[PDB]
Amino acid sequence: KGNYVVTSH
Amino acid sequence: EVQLVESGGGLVQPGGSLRLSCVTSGFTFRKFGMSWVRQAPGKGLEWVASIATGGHTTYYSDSVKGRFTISRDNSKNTLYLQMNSLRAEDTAVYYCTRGYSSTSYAMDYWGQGTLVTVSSASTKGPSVFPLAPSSKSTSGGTAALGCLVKDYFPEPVTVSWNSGALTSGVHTFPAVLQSSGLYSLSSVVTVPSSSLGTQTYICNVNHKPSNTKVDKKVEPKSC
Amino acid sequence: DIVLTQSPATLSLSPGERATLSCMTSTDIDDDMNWYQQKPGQAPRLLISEGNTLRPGVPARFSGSGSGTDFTLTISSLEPEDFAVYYCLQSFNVPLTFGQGTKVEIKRTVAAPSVFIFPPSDSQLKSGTASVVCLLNNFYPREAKVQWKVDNALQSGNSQESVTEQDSKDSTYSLSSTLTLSKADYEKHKVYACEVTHQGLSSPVTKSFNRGEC
Repeated sequence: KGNYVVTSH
Repeated sequence: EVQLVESGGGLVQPGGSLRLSCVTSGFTFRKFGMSWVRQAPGKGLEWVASIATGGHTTYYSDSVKGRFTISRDNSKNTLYLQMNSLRAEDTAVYYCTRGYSSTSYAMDYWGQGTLVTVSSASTKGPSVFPLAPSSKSTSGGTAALGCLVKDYFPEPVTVSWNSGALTSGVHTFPAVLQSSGLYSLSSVVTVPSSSLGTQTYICNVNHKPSNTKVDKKVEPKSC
Repeated sequence: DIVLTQSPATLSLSPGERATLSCMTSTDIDDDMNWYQQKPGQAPRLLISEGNTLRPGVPARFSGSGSGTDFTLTISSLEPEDFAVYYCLQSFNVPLTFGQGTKVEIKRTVAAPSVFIFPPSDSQLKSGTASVVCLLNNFYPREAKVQWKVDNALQSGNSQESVTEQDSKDSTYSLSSTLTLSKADYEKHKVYACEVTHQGLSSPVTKSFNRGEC
């Protein structure tokens, strides 16, 4: 589930 | 408003490399995730890679992992795809795309795409062969005739009939890629059988990559 | 990887009718389903994003429903511009995966093909190859089977088919099938035949020629 980043943090 | 413009595509040999670019306008590029998606000829959409706003975090499909590298330059509004060790099956239109939200790569905007063709074939013009109307064409009925445009590379070719004066009843088929790595296609037209002895039917074939321009008159075969 | 299964692959309908398109996933993806429309030569267009959210600018007749494993795109009443291919996309996890597409095409009355067979030209034979071409002209629906026969022996593996898009005027398809043989192999047989099976034909139609005839 939701294993990804779009906006770097 | 929002524009995504791809460049850098073209023809490459298996084993070769290309680098695609996509230059964007109409939004603050550094605030959006970006992706490449490709579409092989006649096939559906396939995600290739994605990159986060900062340009460090990246994601790849298993098909391209280790061969393709996605990167971005936020000061130039530019997204890149470095494509190494290319294979025939990487042939496709490649689209630059924008993730629609700060948390999703689901694409809202798409570029027009850039075509990448991976093949060991050399440029070659077609041979054009008549598909002659049958001598048994029905009296007062409808006949078919055409041209076989065989063994050319790369796409595309264009075919018209009678220099564009004949369009009704014409069917020009999608090319097929043969096992040789060359393409072939057929173009046909149906005409009144009663016209076969008096009207002229000429297919005008142009293959620009090879500077091949051929007009072939297609007529009843004499016996 | 999550598999998206779109059905039916082809949806045949008329302007004004309701279109229902299904997309099923191999695992629960909550509501992270997205739907695209694509026309020939054009880039896809996003219709519906995660949460069955209708995109600004997209007509109200489009709507998404469902979540979890079973998703639906509904077009309440088809406009002519809606005949196109539609793809679903999950954005729940990487790798991002698409369904294989549903083509919404124009339904019309049954139309049998006319059928024509063409021998290889002498000029092609001169060069060492023989292509035999069978044309199926202006038929509907799309399902059509071409079987090549050479002195009545059924062929396999040595032909390729291509098909046109639905004709803008009469909504029919046309198809070409090409049988490719060596010149040597072409010249050890007499009778070349194309047998066409289509539901508009009460029984299959065969067109044939004998090598060396007028």
